[PDB]
Amino acid sequence: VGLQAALWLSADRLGDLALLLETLNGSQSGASKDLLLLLKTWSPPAEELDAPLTLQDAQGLKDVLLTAFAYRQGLQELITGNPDKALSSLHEAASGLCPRPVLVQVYTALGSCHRKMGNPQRALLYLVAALKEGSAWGPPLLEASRLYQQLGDTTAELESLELLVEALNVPAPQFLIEVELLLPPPDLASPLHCGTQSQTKHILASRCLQTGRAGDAAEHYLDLLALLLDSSEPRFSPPPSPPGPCMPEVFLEAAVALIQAGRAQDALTLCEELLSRTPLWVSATHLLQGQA
Amino acid sequence: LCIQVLTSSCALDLDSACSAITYTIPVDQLGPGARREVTLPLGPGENGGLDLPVTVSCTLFYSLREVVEQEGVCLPLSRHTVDMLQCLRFPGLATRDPVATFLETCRELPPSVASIKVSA
Amino acid sequence: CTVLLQIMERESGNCPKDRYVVCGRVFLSLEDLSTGKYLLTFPKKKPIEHMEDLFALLAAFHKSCFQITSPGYALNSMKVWLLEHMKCEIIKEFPEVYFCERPGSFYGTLFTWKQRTPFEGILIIYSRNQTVMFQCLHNLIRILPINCFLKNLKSGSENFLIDNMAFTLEKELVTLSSLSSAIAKHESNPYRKELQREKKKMLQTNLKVSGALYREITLKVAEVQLKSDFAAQKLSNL
Amino acid sequence: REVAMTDLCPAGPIQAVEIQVESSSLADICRAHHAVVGRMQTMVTEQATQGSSAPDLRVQYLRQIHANHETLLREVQTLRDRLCTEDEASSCATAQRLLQVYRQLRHPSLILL
Amino acid sequence: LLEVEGPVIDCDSSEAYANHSSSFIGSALQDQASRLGVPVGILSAGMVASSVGQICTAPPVLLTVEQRKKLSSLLEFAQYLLAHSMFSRLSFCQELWKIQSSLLLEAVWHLHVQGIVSLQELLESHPDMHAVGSWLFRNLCCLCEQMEASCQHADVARAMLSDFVQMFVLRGFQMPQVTVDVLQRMLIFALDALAAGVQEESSTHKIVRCWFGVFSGHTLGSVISTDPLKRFFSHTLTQILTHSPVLKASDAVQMQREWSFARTHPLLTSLYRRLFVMLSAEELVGHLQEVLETQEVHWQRVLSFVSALVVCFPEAQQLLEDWVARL
Repeated sequence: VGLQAALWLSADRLGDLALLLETLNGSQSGASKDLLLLLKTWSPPAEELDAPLTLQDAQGLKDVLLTAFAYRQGLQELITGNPDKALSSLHEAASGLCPRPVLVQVYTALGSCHRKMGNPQRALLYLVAALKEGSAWGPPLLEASRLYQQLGDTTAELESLELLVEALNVPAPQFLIEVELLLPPPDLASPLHCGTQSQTKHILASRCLQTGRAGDAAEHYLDLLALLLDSSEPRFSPPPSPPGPCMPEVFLEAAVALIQAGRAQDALTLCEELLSRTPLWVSATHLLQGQA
Repeated sequence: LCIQVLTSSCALDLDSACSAITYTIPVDQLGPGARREVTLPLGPGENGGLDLPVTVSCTLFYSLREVVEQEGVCLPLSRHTVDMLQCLRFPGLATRDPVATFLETCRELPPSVASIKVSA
Repeated sequence: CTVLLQIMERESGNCPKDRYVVCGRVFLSLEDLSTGKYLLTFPKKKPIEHMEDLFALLAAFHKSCFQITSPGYALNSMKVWLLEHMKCEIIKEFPEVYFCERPGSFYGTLFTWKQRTPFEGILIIYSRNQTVMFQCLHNLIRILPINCFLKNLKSGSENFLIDNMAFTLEKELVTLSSLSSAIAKHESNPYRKELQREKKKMLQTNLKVSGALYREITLKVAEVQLKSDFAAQKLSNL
Repeated sequence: REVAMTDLCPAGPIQAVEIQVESSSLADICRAHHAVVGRMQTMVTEQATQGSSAPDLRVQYLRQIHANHETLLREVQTLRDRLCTEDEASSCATAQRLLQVYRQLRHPSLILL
Repeated sequence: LLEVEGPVIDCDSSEAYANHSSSFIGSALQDQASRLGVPVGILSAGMVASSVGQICTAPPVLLTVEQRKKLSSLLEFAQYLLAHSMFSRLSFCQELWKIQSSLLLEAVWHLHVQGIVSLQELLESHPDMHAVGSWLFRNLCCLCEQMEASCQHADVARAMLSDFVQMFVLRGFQMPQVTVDVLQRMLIFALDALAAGVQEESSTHKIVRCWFGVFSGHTLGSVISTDPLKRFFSHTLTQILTHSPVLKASDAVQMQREWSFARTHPLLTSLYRRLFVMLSAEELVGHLQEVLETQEVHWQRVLSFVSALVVCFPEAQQLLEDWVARL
């Protein structure tokens, strides 16, 4: 039953899961359509007497299901926009088995819940806890960026994104059903999604350009665009992406920031290079070339 | 006689299992010139570990009742501190805590120097 | 017997104030014990409602203190190990104290559990013998996570001893600085040509220092050397 | 070991003595130092009576000592702040740090004049 | 306390003037921090800083009646907090510079001498160094305005001013750019006070007077080793020379009569005398030859300087004529 529910919880068949557990426990537990009461109420039977060996036992599976299901429930309630129902289940993840990556993600998630509720000073505690206990400290810095944006402290927001950029550079299993199997790959909208260095560097430079530090923003733009164009030797940097603005718009933003910096010859060279490589963006190319 | 051997001092986070051991012996017909002798252990019964300095303090208690508010008096005889220098043994001139080992099993350099200088 | 409470202060090195108090007088007899009334005899006297019974068990029994660290999981198995596997009753007047009611070899055993940084925590076992302590730790380490590092503490927790060591060094280095500061205070303690020579004679550098002041400070410092040597032996075993 | 230390005193040192204690165990060094300093503390109190006037020391010496001390002091103080705010840890490598700041001082601890 | 607790002072933690015991308030801090999920050192430091703001507001640099009593009681509480490991120093310095206007220089000197922070830990824990520079300059100026209201207040003011100058000259010669800039700012203020304008011995002349008074290295040179104090005086000489080279008119001949020794201000005279006290003659003459060879000059200072020099030092007329002949 532990294994079955692991498959169904990895594949999102919670309607079948809760029905299985209603059948398993007494059907007097019939209107308890909640899972996280049925998973707890579910009581494996024995101290596992002198029987054939096993890599894992029902309690070491139940302690996994509860924390995985509680995390999942919490992230769904957050993204669906009920960050008061989160806190319960996202504390029920940490009040249990929790490998310490699951703990870091629970703390970022709770930073997120409190930010949404309008409690920045509580949210900062949880993000600080996550930085401390974790070795994957991208998402905390991201959530802090979003939080200083919510406030206004924009130089601080930008410093957090700088640190995140530095943090995306730095980098075992068990023959046993862990918790890091029953977690999904994170959605785009969740607080635990962090992109790739290219996307994040564009986010930095965009959010710096809007703020008006065009010299710094242009420096970041060139240090981005090099990572797409100059790169042939090392591992390939991921695309900023199809949902995000395409190549030509990036050249355009680069040239605009470069003009604001006062590097008109470099802007001209970029525009000429774009035209050599190849609409609206061509008319605009001529426009920026004029202002140069 | 009331002897009391007080182990290491400076009250800790965790109250120890023995903050002090105390012995009492009756003195009877001591008289003048006479002499009594008592030997006491100070030394490692658990773990092979002796912590120093250890201070051994004797006193005398007189009881008013025994010859026939709470009633007696104590008097303060001497107080000796045992330190390392009295505990060294020069043999040519003439073990590995069990609970620690238990836990290891279930779960499975330069010479340090001190000096002083003193006015001749 | 007569019960004699002696008190000796440690701060004052004159051995000045060694008080004493005769706190009472204890009678026993076999006629008393034969009616119970002072004995502790297990299970029928499970429900502890005279706290002296609890303090007697905490005094007689073998005490061992373990520190538990899970460096790569969290630590919430402990209250469960204590309440379900050992079937412990918390004491109401002292809720830091759990009493085992598992009817075999562990019965009577008393635990306390003080958690700190939910990875770290500390367990104290009061057992009647030392095989019961070994049994308890067999059962525990069979329940816990895989990388969990038990460690028997002889002389307090490393968190306490690091503070007790760092205090004793930032007292000592303050004193050894006061040396030089009080010293420096003691070290301090044609017309134009004349004024220049006069001000030279004023600023003739004090190359020398009062030995007796230095001596006062070397005793002031020696007492702190002593405190730190104690504090360092307590931490260099560990 | 008899020793003569020219730059403690301005005229001539005294032909001082040095006790020394080697061993594997830092713990037993802590204990042996405790002992020997116990003794010297007592004898200097007992010989404040006769009043051997303990000659007058130089200043370059004292300031040399003073800077060596006031680096170690601030090191220890920032370590204590880190412990207070749980920034680094309180587990270990701090222990191994403080027991090197200790060792730094116990070598010629209390030259006595 | 608005977010976690529903809608911070010692009154809050101690719960409405119950008692005043150190251990009582310490346990209160621990409990409040248990509630808020903040570590105790940060609470305790922020509270102590808030109470310092309160004390130093409730009625200028110094403060001596009853403010000193309140502050010393608070500080003897801070030492207990430190000894029991419930006081983050850096947090405390940060929450002080948040206040930064309520504070007084006597307060920070008390912090230093009673061993809570040190002036070096404060000044090296402010983000914008320029703000600290201006803050010091204002407070030191109002101090040198003070220490003439009474000989009693002058003792404490001279103590703290000698303390500050000791720490500055110690660090900035053996960030320290802060220190060197503070000293250069003091020099330039004094030069513009004396050379460029009139004083009436009413205001700002007392300032330059007291600055030269602490500068006189009997209070300082006793403690401070005179390797770096020498470099301090040498750079001080060079910085007195170089700044504001106006009246570079090579026809500055008749102005020698007005740069005559008796007409040149007695405080200029005294500072030259004191820079001669703490240095030697022949090294001064050689150093002057090299400096006046190297870089541009303000002639007023150099001319009054030689005017005091030749009569000050014992028979160096021949050694002046020596480098004149070489030139």
